[PDB]
Amino acid sequence: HDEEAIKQTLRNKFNYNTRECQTINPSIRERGVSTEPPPSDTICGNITQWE
Amino acid sequence: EDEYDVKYQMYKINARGENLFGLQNQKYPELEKTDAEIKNLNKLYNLY
Repeated sequence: HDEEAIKQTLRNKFNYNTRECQTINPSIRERGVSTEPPPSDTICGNITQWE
Repeated sequence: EDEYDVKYQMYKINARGENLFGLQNQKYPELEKTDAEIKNLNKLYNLY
């Protein structure tokens, strides 16, 4: 057996185990929100003693 | 040819195994030489 083969032979399924791990990520989303204050109206009031 | 073919299929199963153990497959190569002889027989069979 060659030294390179022995190095490959040294690694074993029980000897080396590979596991793939990922972190859950929420999908990116784009949303547009517009806010506009309540409508305002002009009011004119005249008060007199008789009224 | 059929008898050689049955041995050839086993040799493949043994090879599936040698790779896992990184062991050099000298035995597999000997089996391959036998398989080559079988292949020559198979070629003759094909002609027949």
